[PDB]
Amino acid sequence: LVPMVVEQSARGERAYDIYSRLLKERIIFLVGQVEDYMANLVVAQLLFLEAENPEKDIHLYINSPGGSVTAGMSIYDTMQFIKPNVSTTCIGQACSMGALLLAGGAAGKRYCLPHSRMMIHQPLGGFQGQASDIEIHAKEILFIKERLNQILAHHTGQPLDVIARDTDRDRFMSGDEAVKYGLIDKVMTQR
Amino acid sequence: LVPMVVEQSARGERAYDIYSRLLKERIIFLVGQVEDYMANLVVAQLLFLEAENPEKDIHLYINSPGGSVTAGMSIYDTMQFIKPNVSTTCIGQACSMGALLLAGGAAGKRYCLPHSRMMIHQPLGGFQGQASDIEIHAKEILFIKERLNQILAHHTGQPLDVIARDTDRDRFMSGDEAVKYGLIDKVMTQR
Amino acid sequence: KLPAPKEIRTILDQYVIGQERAKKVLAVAVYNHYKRLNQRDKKDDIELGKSNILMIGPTGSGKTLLAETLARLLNVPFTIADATTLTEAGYVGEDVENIIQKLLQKCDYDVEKAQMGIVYIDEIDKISRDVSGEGVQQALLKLIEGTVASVPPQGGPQQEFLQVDTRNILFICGGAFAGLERVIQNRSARGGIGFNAEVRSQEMGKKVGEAFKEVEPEDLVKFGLIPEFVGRLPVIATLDELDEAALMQILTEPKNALTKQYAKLFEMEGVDLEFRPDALKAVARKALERKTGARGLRSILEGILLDTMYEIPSQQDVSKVVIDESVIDGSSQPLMIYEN
Amino acid sequence: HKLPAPKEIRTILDQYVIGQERAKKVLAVAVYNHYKRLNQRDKKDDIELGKSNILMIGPTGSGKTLLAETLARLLNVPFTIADATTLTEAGYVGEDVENIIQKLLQKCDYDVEKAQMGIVYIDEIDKISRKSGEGVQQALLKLIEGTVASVFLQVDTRNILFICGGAFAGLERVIQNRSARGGIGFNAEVRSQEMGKKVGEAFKEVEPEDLVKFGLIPEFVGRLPVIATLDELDEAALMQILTEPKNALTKQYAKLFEMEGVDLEFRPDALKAVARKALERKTGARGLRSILEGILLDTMYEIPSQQDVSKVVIDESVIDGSSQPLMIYEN
Ligand SMILES: Nc1ncnc2c1ncn2[C@@H]1O[C@H](COP(=O)(O)OP(=O)(O)OP(=O)(O)O)[C@@H](O)[C@H]1O
Ligand SMILES: Nc1ncnc2c1ncn2[C@@H]1O[C@H](COP(=O)(O)OP(=O)(O)O)[C@@H](O)[C@H]1O
Ligand SMILES: [Mg+2]
Ligand SMILES: [Mg+2]
Repeated sequence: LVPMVVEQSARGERAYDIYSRLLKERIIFLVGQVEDYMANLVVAQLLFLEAENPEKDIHLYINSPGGSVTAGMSIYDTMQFIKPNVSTTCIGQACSMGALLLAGGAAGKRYCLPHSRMMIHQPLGGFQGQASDIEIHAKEILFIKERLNQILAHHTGQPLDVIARDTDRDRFMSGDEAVKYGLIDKVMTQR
Repeated sequence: LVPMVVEQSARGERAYDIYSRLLKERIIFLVGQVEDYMANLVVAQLLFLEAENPEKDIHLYINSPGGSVTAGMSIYDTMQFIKPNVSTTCIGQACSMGALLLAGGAAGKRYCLPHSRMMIHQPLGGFQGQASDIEIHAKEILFIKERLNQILAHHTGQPLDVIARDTDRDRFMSGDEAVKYGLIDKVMTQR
Repeated sequence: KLPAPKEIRTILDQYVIGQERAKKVLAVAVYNHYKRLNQRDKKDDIELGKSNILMIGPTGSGKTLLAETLARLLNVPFTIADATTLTEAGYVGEDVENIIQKLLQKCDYDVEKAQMGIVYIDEIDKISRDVSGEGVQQALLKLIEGTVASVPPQGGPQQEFLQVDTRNILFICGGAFAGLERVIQNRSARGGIGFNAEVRSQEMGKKVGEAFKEVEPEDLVKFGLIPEFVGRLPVIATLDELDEAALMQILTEPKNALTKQYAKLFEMEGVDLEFRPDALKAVARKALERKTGARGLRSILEGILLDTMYEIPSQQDVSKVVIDESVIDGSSQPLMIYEN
Repeated sequence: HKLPAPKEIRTILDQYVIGQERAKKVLAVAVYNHYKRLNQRDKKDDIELGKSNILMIGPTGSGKTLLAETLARLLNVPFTIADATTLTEAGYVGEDVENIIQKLLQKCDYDVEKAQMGIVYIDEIDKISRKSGEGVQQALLKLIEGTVASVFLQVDTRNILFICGGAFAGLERVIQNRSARGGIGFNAEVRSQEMGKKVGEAFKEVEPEDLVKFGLIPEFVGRLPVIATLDELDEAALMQILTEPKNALTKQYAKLFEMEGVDLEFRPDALKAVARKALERKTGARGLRSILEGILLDTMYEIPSQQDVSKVVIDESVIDGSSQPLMIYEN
């Protein structure tokens, strides 16, 4: 069950859930598989925080094993479009979309806990139909694979030939390895 | 869970869900498969906002893989009937029915994010029965197909023959491609 | 002395532009009110009760102007006390007594003048529905119908307090009841939403054209006002919204028209102030969007005149300053005949 | 009455005040009209025009008094600067409201000729805000109406121009409420976290309504058809003011060192940094005093300790707070 929290503001006492209280501090949580419904909540949260303070930074915690590519793109495109710098902090796992959203944070604001694990693999897809339909969908999944590799290269600075080579198979990277790779900037250890 | 939000208005403080708070700004969200239950909410929301300010524009975000043709028609017919301009900003994906709503927005107010995929496909129908019923149910799915082609030609401006040719098979169009096609007016990247 | 209602109407019409409905109401209202103070003979006819008026109009409609202008026709003490300041006894805030106190300060502490005074309590709508609500209304109820004054002495014991009965004074009440249009819309054709609905024309100064014409006591009670309070005020005047057609007829027609006043100042230096028909209309539209109406004309005009009002004196031989529609907006500058 | 043209008024006043020329433009024509118009109305057609009272609203150390003084520096007619706190009930609890007219009797020289054109000015009118309080406002408003009242010497109250100016505390917050906020969208204009934080919300655009909301008597609030808007300060104007007065801060600093026989050498470069410190403390022109007073404390405790300290050179490092005064002590 979600616990309740009391802010105890000067005007008076208010009761907010644990998640809503943190949202007041420009914090957004990404938990579970990425899908259209949960992804829409993140988009709404990002826009709302923008209006409250378009200058203050935002912190997006990412703990997900991946999910829908389209849902993830709606978040990534929203993070870059808005004015505030959306920080990113890995809290243990990012398989396919978690690393794209972890590496799509403002420069100097991508963190990772000491024992977090980050992976990167090519987008998986499933479709059935006629040969003509298969050829059409095959080109679409090949186009997406290229656009995703371009995003990582831009934020990480590595050449596209290396990204494509590393995304052919599942590649696990620790906190220290990710810094050299360019996925993140700093590894938070202690306060 | 849906996080709560406080407006902190002069009259006082009220708690609004993340979706309700944006609704006050004349914003409606269309997520998931299109169906009678979800589509009816959009109808009520569009009509409700008309009374508050029949002059201020409305922003309808579309991220849906399609659904019921009848449910979608109630939304399109409602958007055109009301006086306010209904802007469209496609985030994520916009399949056959989703693309129709994206194209039904006011002129010059249709948008889409960079990594947005807009697909167009024929209407999907299924029916079982005697030959007489099949012949009767075949004219309806064929007549509906003509209405949807005319709608796209009207907003996009392309000739009807091109719409029928393109709708025969799945055609994925990016932001830039959709602008030339007339489906949208501008591709937004950064504020 | 007791001028015919028609004469009052014509005099008030000089400034007010299009308040005929309220004009007549306000005219007859005061006319009979002062006839009571006049008809003081002892013939079993002193029982006559006063009838207070309840002016309802959108902000800037002209409510205050009517009250102020009419005050001059009476040539007696008049005052305007806001309703927000007043709060029920037992908590910090202005006391109902204070209304009489300030009212008497204008009267010079003359009992005869006090009884023959008029009040214009504003923002009555604010006090609707434990504190600042029914409490204030309950206190005010007695005051408006009948009460003795307790105004402390000015300058200079506790017995020094003066008294006067609040049973003659006409307590007019003006208020911009926001939302009353929806209450009156519920009377007939309640539909706000839907295809076959009465959806509001717009969110500009067109909305309340004649929406208060059908105002009844029941709606005011539903609004929040106490039933007794609504009963106290039998007359309910109604004012228009002063839309663009009104604002065009108010910038030159009134005797105190801004154009006239501005022209007078310009005429001294020798510049013949001129305005274009479309130019004046342009200002009206700018004021409506700004939501400042009457009060926006002066400011808007000062932003279009002051600029050249600082130059014109230093310039000589100036004969005319043509104000074009373009000049009103931020595209052109006031055309001026630098030489003859 | 001096009564010059708006051009002359602004130009002659600019000589002593820098940065307040925007408001000047308005006030220039404003006072120009009042004197000319009233004095020689010649029974103008449909006379409606009321006394052209001008409001003055600016924060502390904005040069309200300076603009009031410069305005009264060349004005031959009296100005009778007065206060709003000093006023109390009419000789019941303390000072009476006739004291404003009493200050006029001193400046007018008991001359009715001067009294009628007396420019009654008040400062810090924002300290009588309703919450004595509202009573003083009403007793004050009575004279604003132009009601002839003796103090004893009969005084002409008609045609008295009011340029009263108060440092209203919490004025921007009230006009900030009137300002609308941005939306929450992908194609919407969020303009700022807050709206009255980039420009002075109060002194850019004001309407009588905003003043009534503040908690002032509506009659007095709608008694002045004209208004003004004072700009707190300017970065460029802060370097000029540093040495513009006859006894400017920097000048006085050097003069104080000169009493002992030391020269206060100062660098142009340092000046720029100094302006920023004042702009950050946001205490007005007077605020700058504290910055240098502290900075000089070390120099005010080093020059005395070491005798024969010919001069002292201040560099940008000293204002940064790292460098120590470069003592030029020699022979
Ligand atoms: N516009 C200005 N130009 C030059 N100096 C100024 C200006 N405004 C303030 N000052 C400086 O402020 C000092 C005097 O402050 P003063 O007592 O006039 O504050 P004030 O503006 O009257 O305060 P308030 O606005 O509350 O009345 C002088 O040393 C003067 O140099
Ligand atoms: N028809 C009109 N002619 C001239 N002035 C008007 C007119 N209507 C409104 N005003 C001006 O608008 C101001 C506001 O008063 P009013 O409209 O009565 O109510 P409120 O003060 O609540 O806006 C008045 O000072 C008046 O000068
Ligand atoms: Mg008014
Ligand atoms: Mg001073």
